[PDB]
Amino acid sequence: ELRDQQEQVKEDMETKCFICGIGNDYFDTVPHGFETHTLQEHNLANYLFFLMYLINKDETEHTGQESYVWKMYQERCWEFFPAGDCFRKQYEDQLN
Amino acid sequence: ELRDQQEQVKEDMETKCFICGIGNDYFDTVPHGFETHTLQEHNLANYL
Amino acid sequence: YFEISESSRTQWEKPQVKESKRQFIFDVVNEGGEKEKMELFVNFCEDTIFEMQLAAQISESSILTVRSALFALRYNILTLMRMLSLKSLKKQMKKVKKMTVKDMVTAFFSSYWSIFMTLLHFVASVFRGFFRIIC
Amino acid sequence: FWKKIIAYQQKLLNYFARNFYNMRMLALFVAFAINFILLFYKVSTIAVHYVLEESSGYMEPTLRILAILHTVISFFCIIGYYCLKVPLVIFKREKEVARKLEFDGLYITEQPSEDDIKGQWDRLVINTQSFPNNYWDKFVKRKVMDKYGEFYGRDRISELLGMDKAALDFSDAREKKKPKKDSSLSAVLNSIDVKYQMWKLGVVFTDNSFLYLAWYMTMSVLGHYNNFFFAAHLLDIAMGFKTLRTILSSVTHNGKQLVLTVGLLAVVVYLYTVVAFNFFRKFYNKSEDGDTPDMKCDDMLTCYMFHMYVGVRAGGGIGDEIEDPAGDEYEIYRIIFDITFFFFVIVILLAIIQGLIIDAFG
Amino acid sequence: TMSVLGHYNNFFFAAHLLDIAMGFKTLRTILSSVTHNGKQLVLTVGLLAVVVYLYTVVAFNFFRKFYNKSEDGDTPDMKCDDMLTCYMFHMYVGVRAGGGIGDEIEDPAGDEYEIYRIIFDITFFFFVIVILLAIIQGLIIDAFG
Ligand SMILES: Nc1ncnc2c1ncn2[C@@H]1O[C@H](COP(=O)(O)OP(=O)(O)OP(=O)(O)O)[C@@H](O)[C@H]1O
Ligand SMILES: Nc1ncnc2c1ncn2[C@@H]1O[C@H](COP(=O)(O)OP(=O)(O)OP(=O)(O)O)[C@@H](O)[C@H]1O
Ligand SMILES: [Zn+2]
Ligand SMILES: [Zn+2]
Repeated sequence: ELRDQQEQVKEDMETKCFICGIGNDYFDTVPHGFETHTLQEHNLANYLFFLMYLINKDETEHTGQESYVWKMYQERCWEFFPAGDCFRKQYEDQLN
Repeated sequence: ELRDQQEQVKEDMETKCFICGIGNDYFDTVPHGFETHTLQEHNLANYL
Repeated sequence: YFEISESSRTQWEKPQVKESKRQFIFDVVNEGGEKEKMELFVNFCEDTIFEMQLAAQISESSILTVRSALFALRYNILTLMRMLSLKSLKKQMKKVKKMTVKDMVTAFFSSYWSIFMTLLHFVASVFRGFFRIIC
Repeated sequence: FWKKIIAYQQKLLNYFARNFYNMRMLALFVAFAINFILLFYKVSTIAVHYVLEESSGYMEPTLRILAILHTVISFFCIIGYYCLKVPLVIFKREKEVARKLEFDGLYITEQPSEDDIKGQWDRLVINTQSFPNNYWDKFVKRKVMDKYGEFYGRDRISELLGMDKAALDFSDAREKKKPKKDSSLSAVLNSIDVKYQMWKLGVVFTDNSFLYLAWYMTMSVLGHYNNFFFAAHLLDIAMGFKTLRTILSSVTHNGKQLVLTVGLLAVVVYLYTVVAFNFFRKFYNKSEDGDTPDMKCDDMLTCYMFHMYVGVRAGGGIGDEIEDPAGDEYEIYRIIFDITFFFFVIVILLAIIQGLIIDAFG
Repeated sequence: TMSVLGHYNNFFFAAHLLDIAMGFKTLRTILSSVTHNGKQLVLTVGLLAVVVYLYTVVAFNFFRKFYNKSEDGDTPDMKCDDMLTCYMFHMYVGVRAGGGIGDEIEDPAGDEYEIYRIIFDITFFFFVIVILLAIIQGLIIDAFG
């Protein structure tokens, strides 16, 4: 069971996107769709570097989005994280 | 098989609502959605 | 869109952060609460940021077997190429041009037998090189 | 005068390629025949002589005839493989070499990592004139020149792949027709790209199936020196049948875990041996005669070997073999020792190894 | 036919107790489990017979002094002087024994071939008893399952 759980973790990580939770099938319509989604669009490293960038930046210079996210994180609410939706889902009709 | 049935009972109880039978995914769109559905809306204690 | 520092990229690529990310991904996927998934991710982000800031302070204030195998191939195949480079096969073939089907078939077989002996010499040389490597 | 010898060689080449499988079938049948005859091979009695025993009396010449036939059929099998499947392997390897050379420039822009035998050995073939010998695309050289030469130097790429420039211009310009000399021995021999043949022989030697068929032939040859060497040819069924192939591949499927678990078992039995060598040594006498005491745990290596062999094979554990502790001051300690040995070594770790192999097969 | 032969010999009526194996569904499935994977079960038994044959071939050539099986010194009973006898002994007494062939054949301590015979016995135990027999048993059991 322990080995199966490790294998299931790896399979879930290769087939699911960690942030939005959408399936890789919805992204793999284009070649390397899931890889592009996990590298360019939703990336854990990018989110961590975003947090570092907001920590390092001065309050007065935050943009609108940066100030929104900063207040959201100060009050410890995680609505800004995409939940089941992405850019493609948001603009599906216009983009495609 | 007996142990698996006990585990399946517990998993079904944590993932399904007993009264309406709708999946927890349909409720978990909001945070704590399934918990709110199982406590405020559909609760065995409340029915009793 | 924002700016990512190259130093931040290097400290992310440092092995310690890689191990920490292994542990965090395993923990979250195996047992991390779905309602607490984002909370745990933000906590791990803060911990990793502090680990990066600590790693910065701390930091700034086989092939020989492939070599042997290639040499074995080169030497053992050049050994067979020496057979053609001697150029003395022409005098022998002067005799074969006038003799019969059985002997031409015999030479046909002899060529492949020589190839197989070349392969045996090659594999023996590979083994010997491996003994020298391990010793 | 050679147009006949090439035709006859082609006929033999095609015959061997056509009947490669049937010869491999016949070799296995002969392998069963030799080993069935070898099943009536007794000792006769200084040196001991091994003689075939039978009532018919015609088994002995048959054993020589079958051995010679097997040795010939094996050689014919290697020949047939070289006729049939070697060209496919060469065509493939030559195709991926061109793919890497052109699309991502694995010998111009970026160099092989030097830890792969294939990339290092494929450097030789690009210089050879007789390139895509099997591959269809004969102008991969032209494509790489047009797509990389301006960046890396036209003449330098030309020397790296061994091209020539005057030939293209001459062929595009006016030319004449002149009958050739087929008798030219020097020209005929020099046309053979010895470097390309060197590369191809290297590829064939590195091929796994050719190595298997060479090992088969080696055992067939050694069978003449010793007839019992023909028993190794009964392992060919394990390759022929799919289920036996899967059974063998089950062991190698989890090789890393299987090695690690065996190492863990060897460490655990080593810790148990270390405890025994320090505390429980009087219980390891293994001689019935009182005059000569045979101690299996006076020496560290001897005690470890005994624990590895007689303790692991025994179903109950080490306590089934070593002497009973009743009445001794260390009774409870040795009871715990034996019980823990039985639980950890026999019950758990061996079961882990067996489960690894069985569930890999599954 | 068994009913008729029971009159010639009364013990022939014991074969009629196999009719319950047809009457009851679970016993029918248990019997059908063997025939369910018949090809694989035959092939694996052949592989086992080949492996034990290779081990017997090695033993007949190198380790023969260890196969004496007589307590009385006057009459030495050798089970591996003959190829067929050694193979039969390895098939029977070696396969049935849980530990392996080394549980039955004589101890190698102090002999020049000590390490070789230790490896021989350990490999026999691992490949034959631990793996192949487990493969056969698993085939039958999981066919039933
Ligand atoms: N939001 C996400 N951010 C990053 N990777 C994600 C995300 N969602 C899913 N993934 C997947 O998780 C995996 C993370 O990358 P990956 O584990 O391959 O790199 P790594 O951490 O260097 O480890 P390794 O290369 O050794 O597997 C990828 O398969 C990627 O597709
Ligand atoms: N209609 C329902 N009413 C109540 N709980 C429901 C209902 N449908 C599903 N559930 C789920 O069944 C479980 C019942 O609560 P839970 O078993 O946690 O409390 P408990 O009876 O005190 O036992 P314990 O806390 O020891 O598990 C919860 O996980 C709840 O989400
Ligand atoms: Zn995503
Ligand atoms: Zn409900």
